[PDB]
Amino acid sequence: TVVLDDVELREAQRDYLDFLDDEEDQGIYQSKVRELISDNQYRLIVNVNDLRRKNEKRANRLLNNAFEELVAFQRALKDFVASIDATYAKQYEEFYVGLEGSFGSKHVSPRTLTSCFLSCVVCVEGIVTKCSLVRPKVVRSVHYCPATKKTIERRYSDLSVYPTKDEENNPLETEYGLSVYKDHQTITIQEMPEKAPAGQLPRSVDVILDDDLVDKAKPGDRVQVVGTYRCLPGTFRTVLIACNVKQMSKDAQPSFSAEDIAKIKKFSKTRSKDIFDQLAKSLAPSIHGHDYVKKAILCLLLGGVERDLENGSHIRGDINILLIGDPSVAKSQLLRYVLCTAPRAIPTTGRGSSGVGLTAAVTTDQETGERRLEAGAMVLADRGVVCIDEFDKMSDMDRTAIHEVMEQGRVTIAKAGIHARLNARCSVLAAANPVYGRYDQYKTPMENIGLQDSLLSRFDLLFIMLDQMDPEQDREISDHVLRMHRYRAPGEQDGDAMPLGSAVKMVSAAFMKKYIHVAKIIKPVLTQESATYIAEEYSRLRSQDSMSTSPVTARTLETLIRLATAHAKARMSKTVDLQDAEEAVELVQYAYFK
Amino acid sequence: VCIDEFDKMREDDRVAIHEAMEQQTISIAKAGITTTLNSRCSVLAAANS
Amino acid sequence: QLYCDRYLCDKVVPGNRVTIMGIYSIKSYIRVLGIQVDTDGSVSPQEEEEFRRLAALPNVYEVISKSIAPSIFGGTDMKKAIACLLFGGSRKRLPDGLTRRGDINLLMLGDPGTAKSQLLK
Amino acid sequence: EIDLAKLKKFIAYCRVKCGPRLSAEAAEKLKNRYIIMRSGAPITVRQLEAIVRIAEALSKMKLQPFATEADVEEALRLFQVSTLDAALSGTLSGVSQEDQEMLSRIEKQLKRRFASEHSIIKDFTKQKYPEHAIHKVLQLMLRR
Amino acid sequence: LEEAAKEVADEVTRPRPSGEEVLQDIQVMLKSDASPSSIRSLKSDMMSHLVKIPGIIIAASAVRAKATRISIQCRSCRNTLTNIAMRPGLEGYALPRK
Ligand SMILES: Nc1ncnc2c1ncn2[C@@H]1O[C@H](COP(=O)(O)OP(=O)(O)O)[C@@H](O)[C@H]1O
Ligand SMILES: [Mg+2]
Repeated sequence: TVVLDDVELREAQRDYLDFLDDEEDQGIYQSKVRELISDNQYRLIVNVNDLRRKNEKRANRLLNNAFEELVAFQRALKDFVASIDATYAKQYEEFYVGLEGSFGSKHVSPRTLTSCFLSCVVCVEGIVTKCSLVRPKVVRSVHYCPATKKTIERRYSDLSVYPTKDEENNPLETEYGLSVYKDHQTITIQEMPEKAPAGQLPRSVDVILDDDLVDKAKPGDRVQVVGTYRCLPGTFRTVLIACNVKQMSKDAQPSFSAEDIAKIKKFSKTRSKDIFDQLAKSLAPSIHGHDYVKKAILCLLLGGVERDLENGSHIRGDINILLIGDPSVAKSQLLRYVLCTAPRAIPTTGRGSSGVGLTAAVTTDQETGERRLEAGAMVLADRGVVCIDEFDKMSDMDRTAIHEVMEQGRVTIAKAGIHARLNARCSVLAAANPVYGRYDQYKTPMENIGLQDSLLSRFDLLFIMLDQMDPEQDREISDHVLRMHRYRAPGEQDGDAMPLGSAVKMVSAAFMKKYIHVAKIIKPVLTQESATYIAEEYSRLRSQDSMSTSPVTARTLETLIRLATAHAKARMSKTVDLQDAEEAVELVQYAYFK
Repeated sequence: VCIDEFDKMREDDRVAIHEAMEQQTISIAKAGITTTLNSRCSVLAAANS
Repeated sequence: QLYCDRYLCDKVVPGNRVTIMGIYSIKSYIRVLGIQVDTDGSVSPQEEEEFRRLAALPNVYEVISKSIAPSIFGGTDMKKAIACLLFGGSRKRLPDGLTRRGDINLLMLGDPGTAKSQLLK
Repeated sequence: EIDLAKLKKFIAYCRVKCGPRLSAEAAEKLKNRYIIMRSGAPITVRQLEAIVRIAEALSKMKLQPFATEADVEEALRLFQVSTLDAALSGTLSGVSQEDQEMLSRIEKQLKRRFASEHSIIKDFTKQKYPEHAIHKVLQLMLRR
Repeated sequence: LEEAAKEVADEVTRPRPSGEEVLQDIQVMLKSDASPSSIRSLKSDMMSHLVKIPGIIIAASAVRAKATRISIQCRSCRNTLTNIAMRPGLEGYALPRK
């Protein structure tokens, strides 16, 4: 029962070796392995379309039967490396093949990863949520039998079972040096939260990483991994075995349609100056007033541009706004607008996400008693937006943890013997009612809620809205409210209300969402004129600081710079403008001065 | 929804009813994805304290 | 117990009114084969005429208030509030696409000794 | 008078058939009345929407596509009965300038005392202060 | 009916691109305009009989994987029973006697 020859494997290995034999051709893969040898790694990367071009049949054979074809491929790779250099091949017991390129049907998402893809290559794109600790997995254990003076081996691979006795019950001692071990980490991927329906459920897919692939991933990373989707031994559980991992850019881009780009460019070139004000009016038209707040919310969505210095600095471009006001004010309604409006947002309560909370947390599995580093709500909002309601009700641990992300944009955790430093750069829109309602304009904003004044320093902007009993103002709001009440769709007969379905001038939210996404790609830079202008404005504000919100400081200066940068995005200007700084200056003056 | 002793809700239920009255929806967050269940239901609460 | 395996599976969330086509089975469960979802909504002329008649009554408010809970004792415009909750407001759609709750929610604080449990029932 | 099932059938029929809107004349009547309550005060924008929904519920009884000023008057009558009920309930609950004032007094007296736990709470309670107000002040100082 | 859907789909789309040439199974989902039978109007008579009923879902499970086609090996003898179909439904498995 000993297999002698596999002609299919023989030919398939030769076909790869011919493909790897890149000397008659441009040398791209021959150079890659040469660079790989210089790199001293043992995992070549491969574009599938090259294989398709050189042999469509072989590439189809590979994708339809990932396992055996890769084994032939790794055979060819090791042989090819040994051809170029035997001793370097002898350094490593094996080599590995990383796939890359286009996959028509096999490029899917965890939502769309069907069971049909079992045993096929698949390029799953998604977001990391959970990561396990790095552990050394034993694959091949060498044992020695002094009684027989005999060496025995065993391979586990996909296959209590750890042998310790000879068949004659001689003791066996494990040659730890000769035995083969490899670091091995497990992570979980989910669909990108922006592009996922609320009706459906999560589709979490488990990924296995080995060797160099182990720590090329962290929780809250947007990645695509190519691997072999497989079942597990026993109704069965299914996991993906990674063949190559890459962290795609989290910014991505607004592809959409060129029609959207043309409409955006047409609208932008229509009135570039009024686009900021027009968007603000159409940002939250269901709520009358708070127009400066709407301007700031727009600034938050567009945000600034991060500056990183020679000293490893990461001077943030994000903007953080806090809103305080008595209950029964549209604060909650504002957040619903932002969630519907923002390109990449995520809501959360004062409690935070269940268990994990705002930032990440370490959770044992409790199914096998296994530690897992779970990303929190804040981490998933990286390079996005987070909306926090009942921000006053934040827990004390979270009240401390918010400091790091607000300052550095990165959360760290060394607890439970588990070491991680995750990215959480996220412009945050927080809101909190005053305690006992009934805000008083005599105490600090902190004293009405309690924030320690570190958070208030951290927040770029703070806006206070009060339930003033002005009959004129209340008439304006109430008349607006009743106008929304009286409003009926053009197609309707004033009769029945909308059906109870199971599913869930003024510009559209979607088009606005498209435009801000396009604007977010824009990278407005500074102008010497505006830089001079704002510097005078800041020093003027320092002069205004003589009068006795927080005093103006260098925090406020950088807040203005991001605000002008955000307005620079709003008009799509490739540089900031005096209009941008001027709009920011009046906005800040409105915030600190009523 | 007739609720006798609405004061005696569960703490998680107390969290959930907030969004429920505020949005007629129950949101359950599993990591990033947060599924939503529609509850456009009137409520007749009763209590003593 | 319903059992959906292929693309039929994952098409629904709990709480939706639906109609399933399947196979009655026992291990007691269903081998479902087709699903229809009540994505919107879900009357004899006599009933219509009666409700047209009843609404036209001038004291339809008062009769509805009195008629609902004569069994219970100690009710004065609480019956009216219970009615208006049952009728409920309009689930308005805002011009920009947002929605407001069409419901009305009432709280009955006070004496647990009073037979409001019967009223809830 | 009307049957239990017949009431249910009417309730479903009107709901599925009629979502009333607000007539402009009824709306402005409520608007001016809403300002009067604000000036008299309490009334909030949430209460304004709640009154609007109640008026729609009232007009839905009569199946009117629009809610009349009389329908608004009916809702305001019921709401004002709830508002008077709300005033005495706020008196019962203590949830408000006077509530703000006594909480400040509680804070000042506690700072005077210090800056058992049961005895402190009982003595504060015996000083004509609610336990919930005491507990709220305790939580705030811990947060602060 | 599924096999009929399989063949007619194949011949209709006979010239598939390379790699796509492999034919995939088809779920012939069904529907009808017939009146749903009340859930209470259900007895053992309609077991293994097509039924259509209304309802409202109370709970849902996660999207899991269940085995349709399986193969097993005799641990000692190496005897392999290949491509064993597992009946659709909420069943377990069936092990050979030897
Ligand atoms: N300026 C306004 N314009 C329109 N509606 C408002 C305004 N202020 C408050 N509201 C009303 O307040 C309600 C939402 O209040 P919410 O934001 O939940 O209160 P809070 O955020 O203080 O808990 C909405 O129904 C909305 O109609
Ligand atoms: Mg709120």
